[PDB]
Amino acid sequence: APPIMGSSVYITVELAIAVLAILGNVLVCWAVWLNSNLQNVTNYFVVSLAAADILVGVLAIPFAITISTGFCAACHGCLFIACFVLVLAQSSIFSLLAIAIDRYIAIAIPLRYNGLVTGTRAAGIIAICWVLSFAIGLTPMLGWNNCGQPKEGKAHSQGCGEGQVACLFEDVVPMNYMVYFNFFACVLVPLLLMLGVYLRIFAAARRQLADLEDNWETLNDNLKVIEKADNAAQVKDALTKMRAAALDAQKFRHGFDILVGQIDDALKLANEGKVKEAQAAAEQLKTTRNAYIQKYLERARSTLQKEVHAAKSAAIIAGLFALCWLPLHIINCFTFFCPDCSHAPLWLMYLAIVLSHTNSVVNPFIYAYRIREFRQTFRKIIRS
Ligand SMILES: CC(C)CCC[C@@H](C)[C@H]1CC[C@H]2[C@@H]3CC=C4C[C@@H](O)CC[C@]4(C)[C@H]3CC[C@]12C
Ligand SMILES: CC(C)CCC[C@@H](C)[C@H]1CC[C@H]2[C@@H]3CC=C4C[C@@H](O)CC[C@]4(C)[C@H]3CC[C@]12C
Ligand SMILES: CC(C)CCC[C@@H](C)[C@H]1CC[C@H]2[C@@H]3CC=C4C[C@@H](O)CC[C@]4(C)[C@H]3CC[C@]12C
Ligand SMILES: CCn1c(=O)c2c(nc(/C=C/c3ccc(O)c(OC)c3)n2C)n(CC)c1=O
Ligand SMILES: CCCCCCCC/C=C/CCCCCCCC(=O)O
Ligand SMILES: CCCCCCCC/C=C/CCCCCCCC(=O)O
Ligand SMILES: CCCCCCCC/C=C/CCCCCCCC(=O)O
Ligand SMILES: CCCCCCCC/C=C\CCCCCCCC(=O)O
Ligand SMILES: CCCCCCCC/C=C\CCCCCCCC(=O)O
Ligand SMILES: CCCCCCCC/C=C\CCCCCCCC(=O)O
Ligand SMILES: CCCCCCCC/C=C\CCCCCCCC(=O)O
Ligand code: NA
Repeated sequence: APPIMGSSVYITVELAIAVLAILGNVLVCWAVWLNSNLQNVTNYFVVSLAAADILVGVLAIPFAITISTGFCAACHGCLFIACFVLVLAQSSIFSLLAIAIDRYIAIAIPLRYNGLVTGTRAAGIIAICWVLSFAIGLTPMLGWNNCGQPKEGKAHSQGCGEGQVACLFEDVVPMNYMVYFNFFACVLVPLLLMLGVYLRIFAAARRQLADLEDNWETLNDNLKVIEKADNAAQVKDALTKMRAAALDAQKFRHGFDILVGQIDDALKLANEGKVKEAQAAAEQLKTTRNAYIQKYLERARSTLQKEVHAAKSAAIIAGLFALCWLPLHIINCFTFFCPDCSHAPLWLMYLAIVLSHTNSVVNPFIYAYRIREFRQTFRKIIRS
């Protein structure tokens, strides 16, 4: 069958993906530009991610369409159109890893996040990561390429000129570069690092949820212990456990000032052997607990849960990157590691290529379904 028929389907699908990648990610960038509630360090990496995806639509997809034709080209110019998508994929990987680390810093050390993670430092990191992405993605242009060994029969068959090759991805980009350097070192290792970071994020959240519930349970149990206490020493033991626990949750302010002060009141009576007076003073903690501590409780729990939700949203983005890019990388592994295996058929290569490009469509939908500030800003933009 004429190659232009299957090529037409592949090209049409690529162009449809390009249109969607541009539109959705321009909308992401416009939302962040317009909404100050979306202007934080996390979303600067989101914007860097959306910029890479815009460039997939504007440049990498036109480059991929071009390189599927095998047109005659100078080999190094062919290398650049082959490899520019690797720059954009690498930049996405750095942004995804930055977002994960950012969310880890926010949940592990929230008291120093604002002083540690600033807009100026984030912009500097983004710039450095773009430079590194060009270095990593265009490494074949530094000499790790197949231009020294052109396929002359294919070039002659296409009527190519002297110094030109039929411009095809696997003819110019070495597969050991793609498998060992690009896939294993530059993609697989950072994704596994991201997985580790997300594991620590969710473990940290669960531990802090446990601690909040243990501190809450300790407060209510020791009050009950005091009520059924007999000597002053038992009242003293329970209040001491409450006081240390009260200060531990103290790391709203008036409520803990009342709580500690009321614990100290009962402790002073307990040390004087006045059990009934200490027990009666301790019953007032219940008034403080209802009016302050429980509210100062579900708010921290609510905040942690919002952080879990935001961490899950970021993790879905990273996971969709892995799902969309892994088939093409896995095919490369088969090409490289199994020379006795027939090459993956051309329709599957096209499917794996277009799947990798669909990843540049999906992030705006994840933000729309999972982040209210984005969803609400999207709606206002579309209406206006
Ligand atoms: C900022 C944006 C708009 C710049 C876009 C520039 C792009 C389209 C340019 C820059 C370098 C160019 C390549 C440089 C060299 C060659 C080799 C030649 O034998 C065929 C064309 C080819 C393969 C060019 C294709 C077009 C190209 C990729
Ligand atoms: C969802 C993601 C993470 C995994 C997807 C796995 C895909 C990419 C795997 C599963 C089965 C695989 C195929 C199994 C057998 C062959 C025949 C061989 O001659 C060429 C490779 C080829 C054609 C493989 C290509 C890659 C393949 C299609
Ligand atoms: C997703 C993370 C955890 C792992 C990535 C999966 C990669 C590294 C694995 C999954 C399946 C593997 C392939 C399974 C089968 C074969 C055929 C054999 O003749 C050569 C190796 C080769 C081609 C393997 C190479 C590595 C491979 C592609
Ligand atoms: C992630 C980087 N990357 C790749 O690894 C890749 C690729 N394209 C191919 C193979 C194409 C092909 C193979 C055999 C053919 O006969 C053919 O005919 C046109 C085409 N690979 C391996 N691109 C898309 C340009 C790509 O972005
Ligand atoms: C903002 C615009 C960005 C670039 C627009 C689209 C880019 C298209 C990329 C160029 C591939 C086509 C050039 C190769 C064909 C001519 C070479 C030949 O005929 O031998
Ligand atoms: C081919 C290059 C390979 C080595 C790349 C070295 C990294 C390039 C660094 C320059 C980036 C310029 C921006 C520096 C400002 C960062 C300050 C900050 O972190 O806030
Ligand atoms: C992360 C998920 C990874 C999924 C890996 C899927 C690959 C498993 C299937 C491997 C079977 C490949 C064997 C095909 C040999 C071809 C025989 C031949 O053509 O001579
Ligand atoms: C030559 C290619 C250069 C153009 C790349 C195209 C993609 C860039 C997209 C725009 C970056 C968004 C900048 C402002 C968005 C939010 C950032 C902010 O205001 O804090
Ligand atoms: C905002 C602009 C974004 C890009 C617009 C341009 C769209 C270009 C579409 C595909 C370019 C394919 C070029 C065809 C390669 C030449 C084929 C050949 O010479 O044999
Ligand atoms: C937005 C500013 C961008 C600045 C220009 C970036 C493009 C660089 C242009 C030339 C270097 C391209 C490398 C491939 C062309 C030479 C290879 C060859 O012909 O054999
Ligand atoms: C192919 C990969 C090559 C990598 C080479 C290593 C170079 C990268 C080095 C790290 C960049 C850090 C930039 C810090 C300097 C300016 C920041 C500052 O003002 O404090
Ligand atoms: Na991306």
